[PDB]
Amino acid sequence: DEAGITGTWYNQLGSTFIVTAGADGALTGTYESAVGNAESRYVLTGRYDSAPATDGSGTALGWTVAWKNNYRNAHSATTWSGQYVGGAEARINTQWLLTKGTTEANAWKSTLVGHDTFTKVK
Amino acid sequence: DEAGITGTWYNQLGSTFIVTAGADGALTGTYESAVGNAESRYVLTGRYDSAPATDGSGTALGWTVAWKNNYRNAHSATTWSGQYVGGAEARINTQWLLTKGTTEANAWKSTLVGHDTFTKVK
Amino acid sequence: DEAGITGTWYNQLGSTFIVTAGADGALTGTYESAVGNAESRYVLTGRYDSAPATDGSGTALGWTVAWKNNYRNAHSATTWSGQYVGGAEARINTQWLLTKGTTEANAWKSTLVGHDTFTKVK
Amino acid sequence: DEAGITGTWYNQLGSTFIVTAGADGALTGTYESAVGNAESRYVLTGRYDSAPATDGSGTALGWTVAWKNNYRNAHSATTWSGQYVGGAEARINTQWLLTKGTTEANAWKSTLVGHDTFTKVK
Repeated sequence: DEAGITGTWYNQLGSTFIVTAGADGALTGTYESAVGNAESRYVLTGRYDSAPATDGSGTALGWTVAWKNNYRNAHSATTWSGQYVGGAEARINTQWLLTKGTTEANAWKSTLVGHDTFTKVK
Repeated sequence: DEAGITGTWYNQLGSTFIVTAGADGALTGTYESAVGNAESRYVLTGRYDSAPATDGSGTALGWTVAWKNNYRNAHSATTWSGQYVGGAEARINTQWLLTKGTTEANAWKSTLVGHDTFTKVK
Repeated sequence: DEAGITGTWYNQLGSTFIVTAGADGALTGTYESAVGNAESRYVLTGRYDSAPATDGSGTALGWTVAWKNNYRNAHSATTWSGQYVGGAEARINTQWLLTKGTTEANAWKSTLVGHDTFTKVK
Repeated sequence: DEAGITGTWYNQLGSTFIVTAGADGALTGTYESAVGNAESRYVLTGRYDSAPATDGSGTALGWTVAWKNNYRNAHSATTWSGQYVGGAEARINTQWLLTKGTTEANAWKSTLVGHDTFTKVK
């Protein structure tokens, strides 16, 4: 699904996920969040299953953004874990974990959890 | 925390996380899981906050492993999201999401969640 | 939101959530899952914020089902954590954790995570 | 495990979980959090598997606290999902989801995720 995954994707929040899937299982690109302490593009890297099952199952993948770029630093990182589902209306369905750097006293509230669905349109 | 993070880490399960932190915020290395449908090393990539807060807060980071290598393919990917906490007994405290490729009918049970703590010894 | 929450709700999977919100913050009712190792209704109990903010924010709530009834026992429990959002198309948006009873060796894979959205129609 | 679960438990944060397990699978009691926007005791309710497997597996359970009592209202609810593990050093190992009531604009950051381990001492 190298060609299926490679390109520009948009989630329900209007964030933009620009990704290249490599033959070797690599994901590289940029992420622009429509929400939160973020502006412009941030580097992302990740991995995907480059030899998925042929039984109609989705293709497992994940990637990370650390929320530091030349404009801002939100001292946090989000990882999206999900699967790519091919077809006429292709989707990447994910769950994510956003961890902020905290003191030990505040570590219990370090991590947000959510879910993003990415499509090729929007 | 380039030097602080770079090296070999072990979690509570006895898994081995070998990572290089780049000056640019990159994480690269390999992961060997002591449990599950895995053998030998798997490629990982991720990101960390290369300019963390100086108020005693941890350093946010995350990384991904897709569970395909030359030995096995478990048609799944795990993302760890966490923070590095420096000091005499340095730790990387994480939460993770493991997504398996599934049919649409089974998508509701696609994702496991857990928590791993990594230390420099063990 | 006692009256707002009380009633029959359906999620994206076609599961049926029948709930009574008490004046005291209690949730009681039954859950019928359209998927998984389940049949018929299971007891649920939970809590909601009975004096929510008046700034347009949702109403926080949660509930638990242990997957044992007179028909089956799936040796597991799901907790839904979310908020009720009132209005013409009322919704309860949730994230959930499903823990299975496991041996210590398998504890790392004990917990599934997902997200369900409940509406008054469907 | 009615007798095994019933009693007073403490987590790693120093929070106090006082619970009665009913013959029917009910959990009732109070929770006092050592951290966050909380003081004194809050009502909890939940469910557990009252007929667990006899193969050495843990006992699945979950419970909810809405963070409103006579002292404070943090417009949020936490659900703990986990398993009870009996023996000389009994434990309840959990993962939790804390949802705050939010506006629709802030719904993406409504939910914290964490993990608490409860023991009979501490």
